[PDB]
Amino acid sequence: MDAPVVIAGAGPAGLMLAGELRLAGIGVVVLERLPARTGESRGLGFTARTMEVFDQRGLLRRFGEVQTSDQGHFGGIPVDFGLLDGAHQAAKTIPQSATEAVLEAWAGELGADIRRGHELTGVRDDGDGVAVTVRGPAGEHVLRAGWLVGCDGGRSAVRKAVGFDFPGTAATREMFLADLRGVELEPRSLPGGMVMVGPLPGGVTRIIVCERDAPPRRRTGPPPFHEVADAWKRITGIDISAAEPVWLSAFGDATRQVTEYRRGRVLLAGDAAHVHLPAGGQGMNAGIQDAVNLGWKLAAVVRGTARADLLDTYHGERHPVGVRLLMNTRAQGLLFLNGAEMQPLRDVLAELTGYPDVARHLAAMVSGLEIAYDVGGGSHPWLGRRLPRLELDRPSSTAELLRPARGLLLDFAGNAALRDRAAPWAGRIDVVTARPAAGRVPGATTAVLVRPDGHVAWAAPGTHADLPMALERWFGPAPR
Amino acid sequence: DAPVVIAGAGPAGLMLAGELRLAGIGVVVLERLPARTGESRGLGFTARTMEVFDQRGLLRRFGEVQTSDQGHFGGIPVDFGLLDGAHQAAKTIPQSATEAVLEAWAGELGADIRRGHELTGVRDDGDGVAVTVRGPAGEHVLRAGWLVGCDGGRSAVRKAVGFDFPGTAATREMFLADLRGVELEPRMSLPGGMVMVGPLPGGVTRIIVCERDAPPRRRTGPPPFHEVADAWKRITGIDISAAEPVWLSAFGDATRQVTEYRRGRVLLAGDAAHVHLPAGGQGMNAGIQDAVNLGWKLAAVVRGTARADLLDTYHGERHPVGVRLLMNTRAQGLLFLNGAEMQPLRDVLAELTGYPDVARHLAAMVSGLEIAYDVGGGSHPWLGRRLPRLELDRGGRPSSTAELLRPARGLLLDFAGNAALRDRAAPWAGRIDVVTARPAGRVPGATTAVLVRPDGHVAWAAPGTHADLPMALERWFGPAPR
Ligand SMILES: Cc1cc2nc3c(=O)[nH]c(=O)nc-3n(C[C@H](O)[C@H](O)[C@H](O)COP(=O)(O)OP(=O)(O)OC[C@H]3O[C@@H](n4cnc5c(N)ncnc54)[C@H](O)[C@@H]3O)c2cc1C
Ligand SMILES: Cc1cc2nc3c(=O)[nH]c(=O)nc-3n(C[C@H](O)[C@H](O)[C@H](O)COP(=O)(O)OP(=O)(O)OC[C@H]3O[C@@H](n4cnc5c(N)ncnc54)[C@H](O)[C@@H]3O)c2cc1C
Repeated sequence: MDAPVVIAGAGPAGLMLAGELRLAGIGVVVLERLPARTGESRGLGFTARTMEVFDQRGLLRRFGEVQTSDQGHFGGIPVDFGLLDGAHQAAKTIPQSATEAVLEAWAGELGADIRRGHELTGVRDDGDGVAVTVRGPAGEHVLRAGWLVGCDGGRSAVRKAVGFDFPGTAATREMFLADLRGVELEPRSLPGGMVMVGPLPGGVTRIIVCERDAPPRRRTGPPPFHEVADAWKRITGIDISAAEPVWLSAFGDATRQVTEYRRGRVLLAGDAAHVHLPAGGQGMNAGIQDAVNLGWKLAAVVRGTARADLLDTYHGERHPVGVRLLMNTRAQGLLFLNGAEMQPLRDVLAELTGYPDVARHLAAMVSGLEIAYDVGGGSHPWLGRRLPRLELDRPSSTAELLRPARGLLLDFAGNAALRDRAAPWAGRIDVVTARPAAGRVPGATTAVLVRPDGHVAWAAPGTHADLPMALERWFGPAPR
Repeated sequence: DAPVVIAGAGPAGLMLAGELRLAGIGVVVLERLPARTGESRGLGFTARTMEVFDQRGLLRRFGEVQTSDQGHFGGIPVDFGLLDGAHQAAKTIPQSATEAVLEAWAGELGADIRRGHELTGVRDDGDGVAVTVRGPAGEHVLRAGWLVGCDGGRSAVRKAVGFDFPGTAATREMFLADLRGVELEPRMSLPGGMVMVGPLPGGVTRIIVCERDAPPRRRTGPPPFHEVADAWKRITGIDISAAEPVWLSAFGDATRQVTEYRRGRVLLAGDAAHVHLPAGGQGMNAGIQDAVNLGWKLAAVVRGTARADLLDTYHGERHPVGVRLLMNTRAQGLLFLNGAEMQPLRDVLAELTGYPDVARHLAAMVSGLEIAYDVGGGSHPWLGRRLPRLELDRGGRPSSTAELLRPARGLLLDFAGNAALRDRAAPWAGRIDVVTARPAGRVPGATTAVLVRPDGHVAWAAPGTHADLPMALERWFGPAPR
């Protein structure tokens, strides 16, 4: 055994997963094909939920001051996100290159074995372990591990070598993205195609080129600038061929998702599990959020404290999130790429987005705060959902207590009787008697059991199963 | 020869002819077809269309009409009951029956309806119109003050005056088949295309075939049934080739609208003015409602009582409505025809329909109750909008605003028995009816009086209208020395 867990890929997903595992004292080897981070800006910022999970690991202070923005929108149609509490899109200026840099520094200091320059070329499941063929700076060797996780992007080697079913719709077009230095472009339903224009920090202009009736090309592959410039000039009639390319990329509208996130001792996360239209503002957030769901569960299984059905909750909870992720990205794409044939439907929708019922509903889709797992029956509003950041009188917060990434039993009523019911699971969770003071708290909530990912598994009152059942379910068997 | 000539005796033509006859305007209607073909086409009509029929006492010519709060937008079910009076009506009554009601009503009102007469040309003589028609005898020329084109989407009148007809061309072809002798279940998202199945009274089944990637075809005749059956089987897997076809037809999704509803002394109404994807449930309702807007205004012009800007309010009011019409049908059409590539958008919208704000909005678009004309400034809720039917205490007799609007003359409703404002409307006596009556209340706020156009829309109301009553009266019912 070279490590309990091997992760292929050091993007946002793999790096977050490595951090989540290391927090739980698990040994993890990360295989990254690239010798360094690309430094691609890609998307700017991340959703409210992603900001919340960073805060749960004390990673927010590492970005400096982030700027919130309730200026959200859906498929080009402007929507107010302030109508739903805390759904504000955030970090609108923080590029993925910076987020990757923060995460890789975080994983490394935690003891992640990040081996850059190593490419996964093969994998077989021994049933009781996984054999991983690797190509590194010396040559081709073989690592073996308890579990393999594929966080190796949309072209995932792991996915193909294990034989995951990857259904969906193929690409119907090609689009261009270009960050440009040296042109004055104004932030804009013309024929020939659609175009988006926006500014970036440091005098950089970001353009999106979606020409009408453009064919989907398999790329290696950064696009040649002149090909992007001619596509642009064909649509807008503005010559930009004398600009300076900061970064160019080509992408398709292909959307696919693995039928199962788990095959034996091999799991998938991020773009490896779900691929979709990159310019939709959800991908990185989905990969980081997949990693936070799986990390503490995979950790418990390795330690042997987990119940036999825990690891399967990764697929159980995250696959529906992925389905809804593809629906969201596909729907927004239609309102974006298609020309005037989609305009009447764009208009009808634009007439509905003023109604606060609609605004809140669309905001919850994008922010990712609508995410609600099935964790059992109960009338409590938090059950299966994220625990919102509460500030506790003890001077700590729920986000701060979740930094070690262990389960929390929060005791608000100072009840000695339920603290004794939790006794067998001592060492697996922390019992914290404190007073909520932030503090959106429903009805007469006296206690709440919080999963390491921040999701509420149980809550008094309003949960069918009682505390010992919820504890056994999410934190494993304990002789009683 | 004729004060007005209408080309076409479908819903738009017949309704307009009736609206003119009510005003005493002599009108000749030209219909190329010797007899009705018997196309059921659509079933039922919208709430607003029901309301305008009630305004002329035409509802009881159908029998009893059945309302339904079960609305739909692009297939997605919507509760129309959340908006008062927006219920779909007559869901069993075919357009052929509605046409038959309107023709008898026109004929009894004195309308000169000439079937077997096809319009072939028109020159606008600056102050008159010369119409060339080929009837039973042969070619002959009619001279008229006004020619209204209600001759359908392939309007000969539109093409002969040179209206601009901008829009989008057809992208596909689709079939309609009224069949007998097949047991077919109504569906509740296939590849190869989509399909609709619905029952029709008389054990007749109605199917819509929309095969994926079918090329648009311009054909004058009906499609052969073997072509509709082979498309159907390609999509569903069910063989219907042994069916008996009542009616077969083929349509495209071309949507165009004339830039101007009026060119000199030639006007357009119905599919002549705006064509779209027939699957939306709006066309006939829009055509009939165009005819109601134009009729009384054109009558005022013929009688020389109209203000010089009244006739242009036909284009002014009905063109934007026609734009909404193309948006509505096209948006809905996308939620029907496109296969699994539209499904994510269908799903999202389906989640929103449950919100009463949304349901009410879509219900207004489809029912026609959203229609609001710019008639002037004011904070009064009814201003420029349709006057809802109000039960009234007429002296000591029960009445209704619908009943009062039957003669198709303007109304000044006095709720508070005020004879001061009853003298402000004195000059326009013989043009409107001043009615002192008491409504239920249903009236918004402290409404004391309301001026109603012959088409049912409120032109002025006290309080909450910037203009004065004499100003509003001059604007809609003509100049009067004072
Ligand atoms: C132009 C653009 C704009 C975007 N904007 C946004 C946005 O605003 N918001 C948002 O949430 N998302 C956005 N995204 C999507 C986001 O960038 C990706 O979804 C995110 O990177 C996915 O994380 P990942 O770790 O799973 O995949 P990856 O980032 O691709 O990480 C995969 C890593 O694994 C490595 N790898 C691949 N194969 C192997 C192998 N065989 N062996 C070893 N290593 C391997 C790769 O080198 C790579 O570094 C955008 C994407 C694009 C292209
Ligand atoms: C399959 C189908 C289903 C539909 N379902 C619905 C529905 O559920 N609800 C709804 O509101 N609408 C529906 N519609 C639309 C509705 O049928 C039309 O919009 C409606 O007929 C428009 O009325 P119109 O008078 O302007 O046109 P038309 O009904 O077509 O009348 C035009 C008349 O002018 C005559 N004409 C043509 N050329 C000449 C000429 N040169 N000289 C003299 N006369 C001429 C024609 O013979 C015809 O009688 C449907 C349409 C189709 C095709």
